[PDB]
Amino acid sequence: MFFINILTLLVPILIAMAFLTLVERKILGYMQLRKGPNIVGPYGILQPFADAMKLFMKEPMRPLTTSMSLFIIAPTLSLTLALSLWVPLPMPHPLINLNLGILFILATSSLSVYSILWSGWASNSKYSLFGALRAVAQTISYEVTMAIILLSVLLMNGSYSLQTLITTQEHMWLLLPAWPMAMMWFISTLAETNRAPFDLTEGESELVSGFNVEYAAGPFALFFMAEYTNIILMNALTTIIFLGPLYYINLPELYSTNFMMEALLLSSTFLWIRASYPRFRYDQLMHLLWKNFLPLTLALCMWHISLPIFTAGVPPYM
Amino acid sequence: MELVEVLKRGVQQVTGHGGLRGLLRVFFRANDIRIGTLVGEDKYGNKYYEDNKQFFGRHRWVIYTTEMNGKNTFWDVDGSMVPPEWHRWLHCMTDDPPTTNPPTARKFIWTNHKFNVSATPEQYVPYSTTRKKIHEWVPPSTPY
Amino acid sequence: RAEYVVTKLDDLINWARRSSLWPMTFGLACCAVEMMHMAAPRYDMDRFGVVFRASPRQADVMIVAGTLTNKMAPALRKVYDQMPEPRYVVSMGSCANGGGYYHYSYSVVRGCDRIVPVDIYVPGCPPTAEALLYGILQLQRKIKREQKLKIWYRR
Amino acid sequence: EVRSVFPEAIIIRPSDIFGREDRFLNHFANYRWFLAVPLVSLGFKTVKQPVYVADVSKGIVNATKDPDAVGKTFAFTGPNRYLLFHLVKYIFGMTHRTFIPYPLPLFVYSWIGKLFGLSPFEPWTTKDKVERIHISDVMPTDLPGLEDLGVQPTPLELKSIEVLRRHRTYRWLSSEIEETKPAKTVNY
Amino acid sequence: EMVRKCDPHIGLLHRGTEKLIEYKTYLQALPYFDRLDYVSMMCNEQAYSIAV
Amino acid sequence: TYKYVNKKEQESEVDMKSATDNAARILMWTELIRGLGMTLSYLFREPATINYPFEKGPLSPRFRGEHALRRYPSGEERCIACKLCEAICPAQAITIEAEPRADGSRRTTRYDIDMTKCIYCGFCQEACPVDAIVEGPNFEFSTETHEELLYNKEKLLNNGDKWEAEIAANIQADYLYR
Amino acid sequence: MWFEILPGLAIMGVCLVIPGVSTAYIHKFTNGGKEKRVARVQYQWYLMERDRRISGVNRYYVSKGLE
Amino acid sequence: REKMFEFYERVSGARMHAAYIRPGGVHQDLPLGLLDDIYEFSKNFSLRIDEVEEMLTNNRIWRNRTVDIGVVTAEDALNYGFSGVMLRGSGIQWDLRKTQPYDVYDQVEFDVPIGSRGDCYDRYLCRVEEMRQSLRIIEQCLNKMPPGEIKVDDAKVSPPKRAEMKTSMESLIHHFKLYTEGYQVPPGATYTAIEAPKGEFGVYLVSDGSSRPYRCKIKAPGFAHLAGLDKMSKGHMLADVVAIIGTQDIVFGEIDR
Amino acid sequence: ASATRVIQKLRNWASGQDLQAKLQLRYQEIAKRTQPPPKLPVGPSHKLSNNYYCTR
Amino acid sequence: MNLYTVIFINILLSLTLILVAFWLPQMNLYSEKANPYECGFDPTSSARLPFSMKFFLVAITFLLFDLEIALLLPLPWAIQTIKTSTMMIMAFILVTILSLGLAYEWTQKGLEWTE
Ligand SMILES: CCCCCCCCCCCCCCCCCC(=O)OC[C@H](COP(=O)(O)OCCN)OC(=O)CCCCCCCCCCCCCCCCC
Ligand SMILES: CCCCCCCCCCCCCCCCCC(=O)OC[C@H](COP(=O)(O)OCCN)OC(=O)CCCCCCCCCCCCCCCCC
Ligand code: SF4
Ligand code: SF4
Ligand code: SF4
Repeated sequence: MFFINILTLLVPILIAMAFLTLVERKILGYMQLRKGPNIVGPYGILQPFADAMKLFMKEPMRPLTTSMSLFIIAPTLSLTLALSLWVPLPMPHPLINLNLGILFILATSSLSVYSILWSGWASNSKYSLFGALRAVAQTISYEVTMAIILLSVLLMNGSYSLQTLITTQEHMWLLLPAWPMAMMWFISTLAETNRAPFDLTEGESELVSGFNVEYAAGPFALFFMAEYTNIILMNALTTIIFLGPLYYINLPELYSTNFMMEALLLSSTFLWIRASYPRFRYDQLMHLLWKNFLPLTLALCMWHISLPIFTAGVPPYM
Repeated sequence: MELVEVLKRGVQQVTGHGGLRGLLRVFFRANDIRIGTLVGEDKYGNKYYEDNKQFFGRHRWVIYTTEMNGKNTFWDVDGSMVPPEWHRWLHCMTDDPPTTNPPTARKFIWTNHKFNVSATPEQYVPYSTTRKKIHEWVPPSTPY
Repeated sequence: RAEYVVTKLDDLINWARRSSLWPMTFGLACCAVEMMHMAAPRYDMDRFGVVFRASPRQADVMIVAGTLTNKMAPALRKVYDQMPEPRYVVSMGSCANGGGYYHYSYSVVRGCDRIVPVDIYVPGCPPTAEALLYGILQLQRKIKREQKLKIWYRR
Repeated sequence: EVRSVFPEAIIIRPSDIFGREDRFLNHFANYRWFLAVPLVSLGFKTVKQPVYVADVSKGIVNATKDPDAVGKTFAFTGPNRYLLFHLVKYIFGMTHRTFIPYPLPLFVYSWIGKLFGLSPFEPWTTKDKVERIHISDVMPTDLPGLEDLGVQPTPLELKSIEVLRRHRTYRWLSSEIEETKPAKTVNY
Repeated sequence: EMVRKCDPHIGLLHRGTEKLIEYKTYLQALPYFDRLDYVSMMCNEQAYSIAV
Repeated sequence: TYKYVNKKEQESEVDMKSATDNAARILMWTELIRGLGMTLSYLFREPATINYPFEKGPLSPRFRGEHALRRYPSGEERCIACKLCEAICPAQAITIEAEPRADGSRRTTRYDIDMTKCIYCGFCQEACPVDAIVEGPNFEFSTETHEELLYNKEKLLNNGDKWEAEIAANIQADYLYR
Repeated sequence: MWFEILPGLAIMGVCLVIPGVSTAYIHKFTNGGKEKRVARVQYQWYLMERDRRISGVNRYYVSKGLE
Repeated sequence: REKMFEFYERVSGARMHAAYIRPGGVHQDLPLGLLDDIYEFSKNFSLRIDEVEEMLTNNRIWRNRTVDIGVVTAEDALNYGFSGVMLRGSGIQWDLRKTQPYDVYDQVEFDVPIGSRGDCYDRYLCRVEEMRQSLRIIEQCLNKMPPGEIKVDDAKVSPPKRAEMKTSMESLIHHFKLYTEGYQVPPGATYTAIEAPKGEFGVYLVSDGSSRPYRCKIKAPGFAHLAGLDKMSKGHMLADVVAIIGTQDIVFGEIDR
Repeated sequence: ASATRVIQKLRNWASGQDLQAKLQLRYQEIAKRTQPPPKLPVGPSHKLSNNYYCTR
Repeated sequence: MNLYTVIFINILLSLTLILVAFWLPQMNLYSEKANPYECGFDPTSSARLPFSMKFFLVAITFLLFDLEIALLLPLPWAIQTIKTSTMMIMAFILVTILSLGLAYEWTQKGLEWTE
């Protein structure tokens, strides 16, 4: 009876992601005063199946100058991980509870890089070597902060188990104690998950389809299946770490129901961004995030250390 | 009110195209349900509704029909339809349709308008309409 | 029955290729301006499942707008020979069909069709953005009426 | 059944042809997907003079214009009557992957084709595609050929890059047929 | 990624509309000038319609 | 008259009220929020798109598209083989070899446009002293092949035997402007 | 108008409730109407492996009524 | 923008390549319902800039992505020959409508937006703001338009009315010569430098007594700006060299000719 | 027209100015179609006298 | 064991989805679409030459801080010590010397993209 839970855990995120490809084309459209898909289905509800079923019929390019082993393993490694990050993600009671259920996220969040490096390094091309290198200085930029913005929140929580925050948020959202953290977290949910106003890695206009250009349809979808699957995690965490919905344990479907209402906004909030702001030129993003967020991070990292000991607010290790 | 006047104004769209078999047809075939004043119904089935309250692109729309000149236009819908008296109207060149300002017939103009013959038979193939401009010789059937 | 299953698969295989066809970020001349006005909020490509992806490996159709010079020609078939091969082509303009102006100049190919094979031809000097849109709706049925699994059964 | 129907017909009898997207060099080239090449009798006892496509095509196109060839049979064979073991060693030296034989009789190597012949698609081998390779044995006797039709045929020594440059790996993707030890040709 | 020296090879769209005006009268060459700046059409016509 | 666009820098000894005004632009990056609300102002608008084959956008009577050879109200092909419509056609597209019709009249045996030529410029319908060659309001005549764009004379009379109800209205609407 | 977006959301919106509400009803079915009874420490594992040994091998049951 | 192609298609026939402005003045007059629509277009376009000029002229990103890019100095632009906007964006007050007004621009009041510190954002503002001062001129060109004629009143340079060449002879002859041969300009040579939005669009005609010309030659503003892509791309990297090209108003038709 | 007066205020606010008066979706204010026919003015020099081309 | 039941799946969900991408497209791989891209031309150099980065110094300061981040991570448990005055101080001492180490580099032009 466990496989029937994975089956109801991976189908309802690959079937959701698919309709984020749609929703990322309509919401962007109506801002551009242009209807998105309307035709293949009633209101574009049936476009990703075309897009999906279209891509698994075209020739997966095996380029002549490449490394065909790492060529095939990166999309295997991208769709694996970002799909595999939903395992401990606690809608109230998770599939797999973990003490260190968030270091599981950080570490596996970092292996989503090597799907972008091994790909563009394998694929012999200048416009993909860059996109590989464009992630190197990107991970170097935020990964100092996806820990401390994530530590100092979990410092006035106790264990790293994501399940504890449902009890930490039993009467209040952590957005109010830490909106500074939640700001920089939002942008650090936006560098990781390279989909962004600052994309810099799949740059259509500079590095055309960077880390992704020698890849044709078959392997190509496994990044879109992974990138738009990862957009929903790093908003699903904000709906756990900062925006705390209602537990009230006799209707646990109230958590999951309010968990919906906010995750779609934070998944629909990213959509205003791409339709609103350009990129950071790849030297600002590391001058914007070692200079402006990194000191401001260490400060609040220090403040939340002297927040409980100043007062009493010590998280318990249950 | 107000919040429901949309609903009360968006419900007759559904219940204004006959019933289900009509509403289900216009939707997947044209992808918009809107009530407008009919002014057309050409030969071979083109309805040509109208609504001046919508903006300048959507106040004149055609609703094609099936059973064109043996082609089954229920999904394969063209714009090389719309014959040469509503083209002047649907494309907003003029202000009145060909019912109250109809054209002049000239006893050569076609009656059965054909769509864009693309790759079927009944398409176009060039000539050299020139009368051959040279004449070689006539050998006789008389040896010597 | 087998043929009826294959006709519907071959009708169902094409629904994806014809709806979600991803044209390619081409350019080269005035004609390309109308493609932008076909990306515009009047005649939306995206409503037809049509999306600009600027790489051929991600592409499903080339739209050739503009004079295909002799210097650009290697870069046009180096690009057509970089897609997978359900690849389609569309020749916007009279500079790309025959070289309308510049048919007799020396640095202009007298047709996109000299070099890449083509499924459809859109005329017009600047064909109206509602005249490529008639073409990439016509290319969208020119391979509704392709029978690639039928002619496998009877073979 | 053509001569008895349409006499005064040209009949070209070409050898086994090679070219880009062929079924001859790109056949032996793709044996590398397995452990090695199972070719019969260690390749010997199979003499082959292949011919390039354009040599055949330029031969046809000139046969439809001469006053000659009003019934003359032909044979488009080409020079450099190679031997198969050295014909394949040339390929796998050109395609720098590797080469080790794995000889067999027709007892099994004609049955493996019946396993791959159970493919609804374009098969990789057949009962008979194995046997053309091994019937392939001939000496030119009297027939007219190319050189009395318009073409001066092309050796395999020269136009083999174009058809095997794909089958190589990076670290051999540029290797200059200056390199690679041309094959041993047998006259007999 | 920093740029030390660029070398544009503009010329991939040359057609030769300084040599075709030579064989076409002043009205028969007017619409060539729309093509030069295909974004600002009338401003070219407005130029060629003054030099004449 | 000239106007400075980026010239305001003058250190006015910025008071502490004008600092937070700047120090809350930063640390809440609010100038961008004024952009997010700006795109939120448009999803709630009516998207200007139009269902193309059912809603074909607006044109005007002078929209020049597919050529056609008009015809007098009593048959009689309106062309008279002048050749001042290829003497002006800048794309060098028209070849109209003619003869006496065997009525003694004067008409074409040949007429041609290579529509892969034909810049669609209007010089031929404004030069024609008889209003024979026009340039109709078609813009849906794309073709799967190159040969279907070599309109000679039979594809181009009967074309004019098609749109004449739709041409003359536009010609009647414009013979005062030309 | 913009209301054409809701299908893409409210079908995505009947797609992320399942892995939350299915994760509990699948636990209760397996765990005997109780919750999964997670064990972070070595004590909560001892109570299980005790309660596993006061019954049939499944541990979501017997209590008082015995002695 | 398509709302303005309908101000060609409603004037000429073609949306984009409208052969409308000929040596013989203009081919064809306006229809009765045109200026009444530019007014309904021009009153509102000024807000659409504000709906974009808001979105860009106050960000960080746009203001940290274009600023200090392309700092091509004043006296080097002229040595390079920009002459259009890549020099007034650096403070050189220069324009061929206040200095060399060719058509009716004498009696047209407007401002020439100038910017100091020319760095791909200061000329952006000079480019967003001459959209305004041109929108200011529509307010004039719509209000004052004398009820006169539309082409040159000289039937050997501008062909006659399509109905005047069916009563009268001479009008039919000149029609039969204008649209076969031409009108035999005299020999000479000129340089009409015009401020297209890119800049000094030039035409070096060289005439002979024939009806054909003898070597036109076209000055592409962009054939000089694209050569400035070498020094402006000094210190700047791949991600903002991509912005320099858009801050030259590049079109590869005028240049590649 | 498709506003229902509760989104006008949102739409006017989130942008920060009034745009129900300065919208870009043309309804009826435009010049219509089928204008009445004109009578263009003959220019100068059509005056039958004192118009020798040698002077002009 | 319960996680191996989750994650061997996702390899197969990826591995089963890739075999049905190479063996169900009907390909035609010959020569010129396999060769690399560079926007419609034959690439000049060999795609595998020294890149010569410019953020080389920041990559190391990260390489040092990923330790320092790791060296912070036991704070949620350290507060559950009985002292909570050396944990107080020594947490200030670690974060402070970092910012001192970060501010020195910030002034000596470390994170500035040599050019
Ligand atoms: C295409 C290439 C793919 C190869 C790379 C795949 C990467 C997979 C993602 C990486 C995983 C991140 C690191 C996981 C570490 C374990 C997380 C953890 O700390 O919790 C483990 C948990 C016990 O921890 P805890 O719960 O805190 O203890 C209290 C009891 N509740 O419970 C456990 O004890 C379970 C710990 C073991 C789980 C490890 C999963 C390994 C999966 C197999 C990987 C190899 C693939 C198989 C071979 C296929 C060929 C490629
Ligand atoms: C009571 C005593 C104790 C109290 C102790 C606490 C003291 C108060 C602490 C105050 C903290 C203030 C807030 C801290 C975060 C601010 C971060 C910041 O300063 O960003 C600055 C940065 C600009 O940096 P700079 O390079 O200098 O650019 C200007 C150059 N002229 O700005 C940027 O570049 C960022 C731009 C990125 C924009 C991306 C768009 C984001 C989209 C928003 C999503 C909206 C929803 C929000 C969701 C939140 C998550 C729940
Ligand atoms: S056909 Fe006309 S619009 Fe198209 S590129 Fe040529 S000149 Fe420009
Ligand atoms: S100008 Fe008119 S009448 Fe004369 S040949 Fe041309 S089309 Fe015929
Ligand atoms: S419209 Fe212009 S280019 Fe086309 S045929 Fe007529 S004169 Fe020639």
